[PDB]
Amino acid sequence: DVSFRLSGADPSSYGMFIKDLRNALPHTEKVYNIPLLLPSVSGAGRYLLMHLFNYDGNTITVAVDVTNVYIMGYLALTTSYFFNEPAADLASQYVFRSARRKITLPYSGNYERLQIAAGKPREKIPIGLPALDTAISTLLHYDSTAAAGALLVLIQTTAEAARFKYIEQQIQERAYRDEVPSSATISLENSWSGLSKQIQLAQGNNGVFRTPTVLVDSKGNRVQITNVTSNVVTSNIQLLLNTKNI
Ligand SMILES: *[C@@H]1O[C@H](CO)[C@@H](O)[C@H](O)[C@H]1NC(C)=O
Repeated sequence: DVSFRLSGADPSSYGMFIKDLRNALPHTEKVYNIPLLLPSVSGAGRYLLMHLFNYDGNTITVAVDVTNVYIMGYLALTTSYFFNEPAADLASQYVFRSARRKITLPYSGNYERLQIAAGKPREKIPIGLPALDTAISTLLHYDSTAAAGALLVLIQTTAEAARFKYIEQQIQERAYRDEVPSSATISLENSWSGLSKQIQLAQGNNGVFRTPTVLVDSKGNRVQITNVTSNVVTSNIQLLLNTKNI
C-alpha cells in the first residue's frame, strides 16, 4: 500500500508520495530506462491500495490497477464505489469486499465520461493539493455529480503525476494554490498510451518512433516527438503502458 496525508503536506511530502506510488507498481523490464508496466497480473495483486487522508484526517482508500495506473474504485468508511466498467467490476471481486455496501458509480472512469458527468472539461477544473484535499472530502459522502469532478482531480494528482514528472512538478507548484492544468499537462495525459507505444516500438527501430506524437509544450506551442532523445522520453515519462494493453 501507499499513503498520502494532506495535513502538513508540502511539495516534498507529495514528491515522496508520487515516488512511493511509482515504486509500488511492478515491472520486470525497463525500456529506454523507463519501467515497463506488466502485461497483466492475476488476482488481488493487480490492485494497489492508496490511502489518502484529507486535512482533517478523514480517509479514503483508492484501488489502482498496477498494469495501467487506472483507478478502479475507492472505499469511504463502509461504502465501496466502483466505476461502471468491466475492469472495475472485476476489481470489485478482489478489493473492499468488507464494505457494508457497494455503489457502482453512474459513469465509467474515462476522462470523457467523467467530464460529461461533472458538467465541465478538466481544462476548467483547478488542480493542486488543495483541490486534492477537497476531492477526498467530497468522495467521503456519495454525490455522483460532485464525485465526477473530484475523481478528475484525484486521477490527475495521483496517476498522471506518477506517469509524468512534469505533471508531478505542476502539482508541486500548486501545493498551496490550485490552478487549472497547463495545456501541456492535458496533452501528456491524452498521449500516455501513444507515447508508451511509440517508445516500445522504438526498441527495434533504432530509437525512432514509427508514428510521431504531437504534444503541446510549456510555452503552449504544439511540437512533434519523433524519437527517444526527446526530453519527454529522457526526463519526463516515468511509466510505460505495455503495448499488449494498447
Ligand atoms: C529526434 O528528436 C530530436 C529531439 O527532438 C530532434 O532534435 C532530432 O531532429 C530527431 N532526430 C532524428 C534522428 O530523428
